[PDB]
Amino acid sequence: NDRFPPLEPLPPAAESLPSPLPERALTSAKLAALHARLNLSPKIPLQTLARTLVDASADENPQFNNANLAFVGQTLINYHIAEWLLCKYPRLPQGILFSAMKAYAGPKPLLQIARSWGVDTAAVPGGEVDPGLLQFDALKPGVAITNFGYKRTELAYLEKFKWRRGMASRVVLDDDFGDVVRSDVSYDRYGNPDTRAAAERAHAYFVRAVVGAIYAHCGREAAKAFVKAHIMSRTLDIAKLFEFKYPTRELAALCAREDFEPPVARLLSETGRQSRTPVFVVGIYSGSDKLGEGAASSLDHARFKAAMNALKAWYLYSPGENPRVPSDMLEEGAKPWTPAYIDMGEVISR
Amino acid sequence: KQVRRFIPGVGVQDEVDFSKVGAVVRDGKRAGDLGVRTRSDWEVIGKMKSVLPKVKAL
Amino acid sequence: TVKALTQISSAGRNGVGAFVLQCKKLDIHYSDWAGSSRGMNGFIKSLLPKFAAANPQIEFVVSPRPAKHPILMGHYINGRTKAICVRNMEPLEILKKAELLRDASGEKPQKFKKPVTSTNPSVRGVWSPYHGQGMAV
Amino acid sequence: PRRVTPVDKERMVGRWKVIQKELQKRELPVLGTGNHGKYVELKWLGSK
Amino acid sequence: MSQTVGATRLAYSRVWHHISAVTPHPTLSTIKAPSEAITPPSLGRLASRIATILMGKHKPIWDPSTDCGDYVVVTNCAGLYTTGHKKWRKTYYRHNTRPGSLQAITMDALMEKHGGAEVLRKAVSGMLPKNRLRDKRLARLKAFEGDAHPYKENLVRFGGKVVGAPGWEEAVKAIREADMERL
Amino acid sequence: PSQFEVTKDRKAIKARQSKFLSGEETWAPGKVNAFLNSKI
Amino acid sequence: AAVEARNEDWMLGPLAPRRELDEITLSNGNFFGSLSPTRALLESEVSEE
Amino acid sequence: TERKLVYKTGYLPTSVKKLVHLSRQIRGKTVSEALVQMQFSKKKMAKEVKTELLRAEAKAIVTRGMGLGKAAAAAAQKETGAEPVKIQTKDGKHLEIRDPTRIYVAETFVNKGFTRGVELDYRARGRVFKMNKPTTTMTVVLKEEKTRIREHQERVAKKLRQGPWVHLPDRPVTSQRQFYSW
Amino acid sequence: QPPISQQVKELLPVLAAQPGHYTTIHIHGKPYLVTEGDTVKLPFKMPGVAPGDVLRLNRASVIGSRDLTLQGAPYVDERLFECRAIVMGTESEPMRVMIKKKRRCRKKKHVFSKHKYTVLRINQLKINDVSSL
Amino acid sequence: QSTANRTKRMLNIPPHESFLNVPVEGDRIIFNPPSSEASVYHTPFKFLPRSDPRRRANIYKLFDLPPVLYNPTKSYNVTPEQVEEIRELRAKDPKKYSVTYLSNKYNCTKVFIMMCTQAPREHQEQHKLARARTAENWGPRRAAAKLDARRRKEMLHRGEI
RNA sequence: GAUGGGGUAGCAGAACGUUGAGUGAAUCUUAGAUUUUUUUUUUAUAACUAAAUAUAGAUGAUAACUCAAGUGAGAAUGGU
Ligand SMILES: [K+]
Ligand SMILES: [Mg+2]
Ligand SMILES: [Mg+2]
Ligand SMILES: [Mg+2]
Ligand SMILES: [Mg+2]
Repeated sequence: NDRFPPLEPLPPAAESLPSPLPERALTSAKLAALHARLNLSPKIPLQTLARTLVDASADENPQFNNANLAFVGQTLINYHIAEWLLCKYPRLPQGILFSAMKAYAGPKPLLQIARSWGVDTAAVPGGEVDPGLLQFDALKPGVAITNFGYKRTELAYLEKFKWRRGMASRVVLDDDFGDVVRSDVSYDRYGNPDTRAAAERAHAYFVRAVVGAIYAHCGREAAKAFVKAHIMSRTLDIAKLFEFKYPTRELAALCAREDFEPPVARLLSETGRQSRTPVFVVGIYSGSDKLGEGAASSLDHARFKAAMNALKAWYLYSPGENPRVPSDMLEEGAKPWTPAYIDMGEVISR
Repeated sequence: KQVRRFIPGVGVQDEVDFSKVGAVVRDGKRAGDLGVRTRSDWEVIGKMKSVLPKVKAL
Repeated sequence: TVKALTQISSAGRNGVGAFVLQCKKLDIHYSDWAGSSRGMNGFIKSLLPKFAAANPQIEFVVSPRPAKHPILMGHYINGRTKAICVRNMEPLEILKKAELLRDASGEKPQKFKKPVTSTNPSVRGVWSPYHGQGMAV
Repeated sequence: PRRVTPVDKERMVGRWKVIQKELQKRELPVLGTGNHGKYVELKWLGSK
Repeated sequence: MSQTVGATRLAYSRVWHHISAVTPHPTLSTIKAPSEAITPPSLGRLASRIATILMGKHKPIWDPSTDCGDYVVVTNCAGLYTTGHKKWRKTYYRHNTRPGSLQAITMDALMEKHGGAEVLRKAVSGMLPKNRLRDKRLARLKAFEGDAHPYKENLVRFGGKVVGAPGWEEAVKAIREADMERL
Repeated sequence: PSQFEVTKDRKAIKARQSKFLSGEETWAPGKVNAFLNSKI
Repeated sequence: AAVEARNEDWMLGPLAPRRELDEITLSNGNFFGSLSPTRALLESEVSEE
Repeated sequence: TERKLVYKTGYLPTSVKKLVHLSRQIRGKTVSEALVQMQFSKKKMAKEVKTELLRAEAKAIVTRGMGLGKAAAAAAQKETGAEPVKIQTKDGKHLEIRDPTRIYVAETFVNKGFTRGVELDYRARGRVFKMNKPTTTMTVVLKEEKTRIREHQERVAKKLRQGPWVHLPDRPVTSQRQFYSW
Repeated sequence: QPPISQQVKELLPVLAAQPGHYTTIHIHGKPYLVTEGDTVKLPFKMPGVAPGDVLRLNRASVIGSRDLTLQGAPYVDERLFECRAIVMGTESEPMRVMIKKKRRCRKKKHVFSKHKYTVLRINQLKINDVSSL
Repeated sequence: QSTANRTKRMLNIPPHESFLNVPVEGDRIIFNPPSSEASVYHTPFKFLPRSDPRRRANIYKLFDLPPVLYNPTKSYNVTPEQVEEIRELRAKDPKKYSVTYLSNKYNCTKVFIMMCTQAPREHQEQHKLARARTAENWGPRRAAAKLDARRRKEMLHRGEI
């Protein structure tokens, strides 16, 4: 009214648009602060950083939306992480290589990366909101980013009748993280487990787009440094992603494959036998060498725990903490490439 | 390495990296004098629609 | 047979690889009628223009608030907020308080107990009686 | 230029336009007390 | 904080140590020469070493509040070593609060009823902190008169050799050499 | 309380209790507790 | 009583009590939704002012 | 989802220290079990608590619509041969709830009201003391058996969430030193 | 500059090759055992540092791994290692009140204390290759 | 104690003996093998690729085995023809020719008999019910102690124990 | 790279708070003034942020400076 003039001058036909106009991004203090917070180069204008916040659920148009920036960005993150993970841990099983990829570039960590940048989400997408807010519609689930994975013919039978899928096929048919492909309005309601996932998906697409926008404007090297700084800088204990079934059987198959003599469990030290909380320290030996050590309260648990540590040591072998990656060659002249160790695959046993 | 700092007595003192060594303190009565990126600087960057990274870099 | 657990995600370490200033917004509420806002009005005219230019990663929002003391309310990335009442303070005192909001984090104040805080394991594992030379009572 | 009220913040977030519809749908006042009058039960009894 | 981030399981585990009250102790003996004169650890000098184990003060993670103590099996308590004429001249007193009811008994008369293990429990008890953990710690002192005890399988071992046995030290050095064959 | 004479309001709530328990009538939420615009 | 009756309706929803079938309030002896003769006829003497 | 009735009784001519023991006897019991204990109690206020507990149940059924599914519930038990629900109260008492709509005494406390009167105690040496005749009220919170079946499932889930007992727990070393002691 | 010992020149590559490394830095003489990624909370307000400054620590008494430990007599030579931190702002404590009082004296004198603390973040801890030295 | 500083001194523990022999007039590197459990990132030399140059003599070299606990032996006493008899008997009378009877008859491990043959579905469901009826006679104290033994075995394989 | 730092009787300086008053026919308030609470932050006997509950347009509240005091209570076998 007369006492309360509008704070932001906007035309009358602005609350109906799916998202704010491009020129609106040049007068918001949230974007200019979000641009300087991430130390983005001046090559990336504010109109491009404003397009990385408009999800595909708030605007259906191919342009004005984050759908195509998120795709190009997802490819860079998923690629730079995979090559770094294989060069660091060249023996990781395929199953754990998907959970480690998902632990770094998955929707969950990206959601924490988006929240670590001070990005506030918008209530409902509209042209009136300032472009500095992540705007999406969690109610609409008809949004899906194009993935290189294909749909499985037995998907219907897979979920209903619990058909077997297999790991070797997930590299081609499934998505990058091994997941299966294709797995008025009243706001008087509460949050839903689907909206919780849709909101998380929106944050993930924004972080990917920021890497895609950096690539288009600043080039390849700038994008790699961004992924290396914000995503790869995170810490993850890969040893905790291991779940074993009959480890003793797997260790025997490993020793049999590598020609190591049969493993023998030996009681290194013990105390408090015939007590409530005994301790049995057992070490599995291949001849004279000591493969793994395990200390538990039960004689059997100590032998199982020791077998897992022997397997973890094999799969978690790392040539170096900061190893060279194949991508270092395509850039400016660097040292000649040296062949990297290539493991022969995880052990399959009974 | 220091970051951009505003000194009340002197003025804004730009970031300096002593590893590659420069304490430049720009004082004035207009945003342009301070040496920071203003709204006008952000509008000339948004009108450079022809700039593009070289294909080899991309 | 190794099965991967899909309930563990990486943890971010601000300052490693990249640094993000926690203070993402700063509200500056003044009053044209209140006498206690005399210094804040001077800080907004002589010290805020330069303090806002030196911190381009902070969203400054200056809005009036008549019939109320002036406050500096900073919003942080972790969702928490810190508000400081600068009633009857001189301009340079407002800048010393605005510097406290920038250098501070949203975390609640805590007593000094331990200097170092680590999430990575020990380079030398924790002491174990059974992995040593033995002890004879 | 003026004080930022809870209504202005809702507009920035986008929620305001959603509130206008629900309040108008339920015939509730938007930025007013409505056409209802003040409490007159005690007034009619001679309350001072 | 890294130094204490890890598995603390085995640091808080209860170790079952063993010592004989008759075996000469070159460290806890006051006669250090000649080799044939080295005596066993006296009552109070053995008790002071045991009270340190019951408190877990020999560990680098010791905390007075946490009960990080260990077990101690003391054998051959019938031949408990004592100097002077303590055995027949030291008196233990007891009162029940009722005037007249003072009970006195000599060390030798207290070793005829409850053996030498009771004389050792009284010494270790008075060397422990007087608090709510004194009875838990003192309960982990399993003292026996002879060489027989039910914890011959609980005693800490290294390579099958009980600590204090003839060849336990060599069995420990052999396990640490194989430990060095790793990055 | 046990000696207070039962008024007409307490004699009416004892007949309703026998009608609901028996099954003649079916209980339904009140509609005149308050005149809200939401009507929910 | 209406400040508390409007909060139970909003909250209880389908379980809202049938207050009209409740006993009288011993404070005044009025049934639910009923006034008193002195307050329905306005027979209470008022001041000269 | 859960019905509830908070009923404040009338002014009883007794004290809190006398009626407190009668409100703790009916706590947790069903309205039926409580009415059988007040009919056979030697206390003079058990007859007043029995009439005030029948009024609460009359309002719990007419206004809140509690305990109106016995006929429907009895069917599933016998017509379909269903296994009734077995729960355990917070105190540990085991129950077998065949009718989830059965009314029971969830909470109950006693408050003190106005002073009934004042009697004068004339002692020796011409001394007079005022004796206050007390007057207390009781408040009972009647709920259905669905509240007890829900509170039990929560307690069972809270016990299955604390994990099992491990032999060698990883207790923390809560002391920092700028060196390694091992 | 004094040449490094030959015994240190043959075992440093073995020390840097192991998986993990720790160091005991000395700020104003006080030690702090840290690792790459740790967050040091100094018990004082470092003057002249803003959130975002990068420091270069040069006084390290011990740089060691699991089995190998490099100890300098006064300190380890700066050329062998490289440690850097980054200022993460300053933090404060809850105001604690001390009441100074004597028996049979009504006066209770109050002391209000609220100190600030600078928070660092060890972002780099690497052992240099000394083949050239 | 009165203050936090006094509590720190009473709870003091000195550093290891090796860290007390500080050098003089130079820097040195000492061999300090800690008395602790090594992690899984210290790969043994047997698991290192031949190309990896990090393989090297023990650090000690730069300056009998313990008792057996489990040494199994594999035996193959069942010929292919005997595997067809196992499938006939098991499917003919699953109650008389249990996996224990056939395990003893053919001198085999009870597991192997199940690898080559399985009992009929009806007999299997009868086995799951027998154990289910035994799990309903347990009280609340024994049914919770058995559920912990099943979770401690699942936590062990997840690296949590 | 200023100097100084316990305190009774006692002396001295500097401030906060409370009640009323002037500027005040002023300022602000259903876009929520005021709400004995809780909560948050700030060198902090004080105020402030937010939340919850209720509903006032002045017989409401109030910054700042100033004026005047029936102005600050674990202590009087104190009084109600
Ligand atoms: K309030
Ligand atoms: Mg008389
Ligand atoms: Mg002094
Ligand atoms: Mg008094
Ligand atoms: Mg009195």
